[PDB]
Amino acid sequence: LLPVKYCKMRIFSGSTAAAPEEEPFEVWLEQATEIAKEWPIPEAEKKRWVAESLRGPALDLMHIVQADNPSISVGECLEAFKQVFGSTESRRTSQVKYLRTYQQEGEKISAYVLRLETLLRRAVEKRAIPRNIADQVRLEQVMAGANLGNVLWCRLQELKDQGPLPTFLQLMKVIREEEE
Amino acid sequence: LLPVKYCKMRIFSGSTAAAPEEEPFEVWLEQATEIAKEWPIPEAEKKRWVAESLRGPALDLMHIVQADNPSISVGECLEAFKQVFGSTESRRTSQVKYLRTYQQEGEKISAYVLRLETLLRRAVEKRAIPRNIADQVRLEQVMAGANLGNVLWCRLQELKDQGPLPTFLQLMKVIREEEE
Amino acid sequence: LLPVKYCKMRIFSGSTAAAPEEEPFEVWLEQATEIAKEWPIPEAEKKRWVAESLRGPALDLMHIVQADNPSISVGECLEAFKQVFGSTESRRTSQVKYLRTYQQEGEKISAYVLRLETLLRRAVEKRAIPRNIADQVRLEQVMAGANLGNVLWCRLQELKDQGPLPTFLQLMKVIREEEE
Amino acid sequence: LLPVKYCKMRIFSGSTAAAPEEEPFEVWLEQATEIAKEWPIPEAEKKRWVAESLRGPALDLMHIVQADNPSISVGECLEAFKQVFGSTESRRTSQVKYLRTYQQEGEKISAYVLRLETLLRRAVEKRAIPRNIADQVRLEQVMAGANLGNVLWCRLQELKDQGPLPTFLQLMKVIREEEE
Amino acid sequence: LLPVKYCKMRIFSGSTAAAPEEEPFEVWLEQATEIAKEWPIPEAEKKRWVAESLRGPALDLMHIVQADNPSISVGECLEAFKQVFGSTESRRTSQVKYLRTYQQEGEKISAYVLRLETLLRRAVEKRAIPRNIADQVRLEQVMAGANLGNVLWCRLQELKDQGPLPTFLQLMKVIREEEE
Repeated sequence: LLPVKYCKMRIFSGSTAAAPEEEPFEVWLEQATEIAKEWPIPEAEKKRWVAESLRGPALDLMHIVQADNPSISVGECLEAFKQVFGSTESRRTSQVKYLRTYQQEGEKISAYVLRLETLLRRAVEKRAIPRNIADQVRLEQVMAGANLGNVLWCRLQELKDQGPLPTFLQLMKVIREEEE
Repeated sequence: LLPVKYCKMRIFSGSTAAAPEEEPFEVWLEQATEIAKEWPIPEAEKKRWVAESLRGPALDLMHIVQADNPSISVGECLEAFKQVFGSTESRRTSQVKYLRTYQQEGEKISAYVLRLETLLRRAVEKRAIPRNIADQVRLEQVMAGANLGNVLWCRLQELKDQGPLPTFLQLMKVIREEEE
Repeated sequence: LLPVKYCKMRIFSGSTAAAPEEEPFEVWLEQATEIAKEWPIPEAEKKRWVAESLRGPALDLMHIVQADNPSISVGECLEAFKQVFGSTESRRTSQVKYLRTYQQEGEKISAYVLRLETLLRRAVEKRAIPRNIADQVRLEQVMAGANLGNVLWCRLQELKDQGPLPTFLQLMKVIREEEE
Repeated sequence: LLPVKYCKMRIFSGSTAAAPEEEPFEVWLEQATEIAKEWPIPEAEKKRWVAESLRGPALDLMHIVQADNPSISVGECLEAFKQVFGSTESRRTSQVKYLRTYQQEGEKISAYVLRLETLLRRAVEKRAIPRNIADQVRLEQVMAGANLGNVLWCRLQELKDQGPLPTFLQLMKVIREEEE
Repeated sequence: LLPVKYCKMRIFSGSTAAAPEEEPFEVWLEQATEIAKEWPIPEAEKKRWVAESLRGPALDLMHIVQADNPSISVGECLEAFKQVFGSTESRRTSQVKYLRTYQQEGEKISAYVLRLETLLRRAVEKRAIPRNIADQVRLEQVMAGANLGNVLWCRLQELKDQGPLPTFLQLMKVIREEEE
């Protein structure tokens, strides 16, 4: 036979002693929600294919939750996982971490705005930023936090004046022209 | 022709000092009973699929058991594995191990109460605790074994006197709201 | 699409710096003898599937042994592997290692008689014990080897005196009852 | 039970603290562009298999880009990846890196000219070296940067004086005839 | 719905600092020549399955070789790999490297004679040693290069005087019996 390419199931544990093959919880929750919502197979199998992706403390929770209610849906199992493992960030601490992110790692301007944007996305899920200015606070924090050249600095400020508040892909296209 | 998303076998070994990817026995027995009862495959291949999850002392038991009776069923193999490796606990010993279990130096309180809830389920399956007092022995064992940061100590002492005591998911909802 | 469990080939090497993913030779020899004896495929292709389980020094032995004789059987290759890598136990080191093996460090008595039984199979295949008394030397070595009290000793001695010499499974059943 | 030969998905992550399994981005982009262009599967499942090769910061860029515009093509995702992680060399910096690259302590002459040729290809793709003299700057940089042992310096000076100019494989044939 | 066995593709890299999974080149070339000769698919598929076995410097050679001539066959690619990485040794150098090879400072005598026998096969393929004296040079080179002592020295010199000299497997049996 011709060779097989394959992807591992992403495994989650909740353990503080996390292995290199174990993901952070949000990555696993995307896989688990795909199994719950998008796979064609019955919920009596979807319970099992979620459990196969768990080991250690997080697998114990799958047992605890089914012991409390054998009739539970997979979606409601994931609500229990969200309840337990969903992050402890406050509005204050998400805002501080978003504002005190500052190109320290020698990043390109494009790489810095990628890292920053992960925290901005988080802050917008917490509603810690108004969605109607999420683009403005991106420009603000990039212009505060990045070692800009003037030719890009004035181009961002022109877009800020004109009203085309960049989406992340628009801000990237604008950064592409000056960074290349 | 395309990548197949495929899943890790749950390895077991029976050694005290097990490797980081090797499961506790109860989790392995759940996999092995699925191979025994549920898979469509012929029984000569069921033995193969059981044995290819074993390593070290547990694989040696499979060899011993097969050598004394080549005609043995996979069900009677798993009865031998239960009879060797299965948990030995009783009413008094399970209550003691539960009540003796305190918060370890590296544990966050939310992780400790999750670990502790597994021990409570163990004790309830041994009929060592009546389910109708499980909430009491949660709050009390948490308060006896963990440090509670003074502010959560007051909140759990309030809840202990409140009347309607927390279920585990609600207790975690509270404990996460103090982990922030 | 739907995931299923993959089973990794058990690679062997004979290297002194053995990797965690490399089995001890006896485990590999079971896999290789299965490929030799049980697989339906032609012997030229059996040589290939045996070779794909080897790397480093043990793969070089496959090349050396084929270079001496291209017509060689897989069985004769495995005789060369047994010669080179199989353990050098004598009828006096097997007996001493067996008889010197006590229960240790607070092992479960069941886990001890399992550990002990692996050495008794080693000694019986060396014919370093008469097969017709293997159960006798097992009972005696357990009674000498396991630190004990209570009726367990009395029950084993009763079975020894009565004449119903236990199989390993019957011995294990009795040991669990007094271990719990 | 017959084994299939398998090939692992080359994972990428974009962290500067990269793990030993993770490729440089240029190799990952060759896999990702195969998925985008060649595989017969619909774009939703193409996006899934591209994303399933990612871990950490690179996966965060995929999530950001899909959230910022769900209508985006796979090719447009890869354009975002090219911008963020693709190396921004210049005619100045590439010429410097090429000419600066001398033979390390451990490199044999063939291993050195192989490493060196990768940097020459890099520089030629930026038009930093005219293709019609690429071979000239190869032989010259070999002589400038190699610690050619005694008679190798004499032989390479005769080869710089050859007349017609070697392609890389012809230069390798010559170097390998000397190498002992 | 079927669980499956997996064999790892033998990755090669050509770095002198080779990682623990990575083969010596001659073993990789045996895999790549299987892909070139024996697999039924077109040359475009063959090129891909060869490239997906390569990592680091050796993958860069595959890019260089294809970029010079996209019309190249996989057979001609493997000739370029043989030329760059495949060993070139003369009769003088193969004789010297066999004779200069002593027991390594932490090595066992049994591992040494197996390591040494690989170098004898190498030297016989260069026609650097006549096959009809290979046994003589095995005993002499073991005795010259190993930290021998005790009745092993006596038994080996006895075997040198015996008339018909050991085969490799018989010499290993003797050295293993003294290893105990």
